[PDB]
Amino acid sequence: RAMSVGFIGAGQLAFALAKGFTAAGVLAAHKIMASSPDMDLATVSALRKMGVKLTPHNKETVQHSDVLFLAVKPHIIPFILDEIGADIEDRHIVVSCAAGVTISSIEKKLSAFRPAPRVIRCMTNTPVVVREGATVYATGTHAQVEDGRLMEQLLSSVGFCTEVEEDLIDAVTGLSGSGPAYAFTALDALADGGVKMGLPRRLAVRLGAQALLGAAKMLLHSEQHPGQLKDNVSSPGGATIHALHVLESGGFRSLLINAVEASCIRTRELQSMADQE
Repeated sequence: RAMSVGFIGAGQLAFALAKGFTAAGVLAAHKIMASSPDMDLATVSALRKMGVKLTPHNKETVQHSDVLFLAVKPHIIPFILDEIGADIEDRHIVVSCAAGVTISSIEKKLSAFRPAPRVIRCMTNTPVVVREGATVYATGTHAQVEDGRLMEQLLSSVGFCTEVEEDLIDAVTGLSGSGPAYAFTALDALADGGVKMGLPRRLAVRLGAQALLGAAKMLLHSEQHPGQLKDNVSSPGGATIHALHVLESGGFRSLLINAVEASCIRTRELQSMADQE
């Protein structure tokens, strides 16, 4: 409650969480801080207005914060854990969200400054900026169960949360992590196809969006199975099952798996590459 946070990063993710948290009525813009190594107008400059504390020094951060956020590239994360390992008290917990980067790697390199540091691996997506991001996390080794509670609660604030054994997190990042982007492609497309029927741009876009939205909810608030709800929507006649056929005839399902697999697989590499070199 007397808690105040910081992101040593910025960029999207930061602004994502930053924004969702503010709007969540949880923290308070000013009671927050992130470091601008350089300054990316969009992000950085955005925040400026939002009401968040920005410091070039991702060290002033470290202090200002009771809960720390690592929102940096997966290869940059090493060069920081050894720039602040020292400046790391025991009052705060570290939530690293860098893709694929392992607790261990963090811990075991960052502990070279503290007997038992407290860290959690996190996996989230941009839609957090509202309240529908999909978040996952795994508890470190030096992590008490009052930290996995603040985490689990701090995030449900902006979406959906759950504990997951770190290993699953590479897959997860494929689905929920990138998914927001599979979606945006989906729609931009639909909008076009919408428009390629008469519908105007603004219009097609929003209905295509609403179309999706709707589907989600139905699937979440029930089991049903995506399969069966599909059945509930296609009258033996056509118009829908017909659109399906085409999708089904261009490997639509397929090209989504390959996107998950690929997303996943890239994350595997990126980390199992930062392990040696």
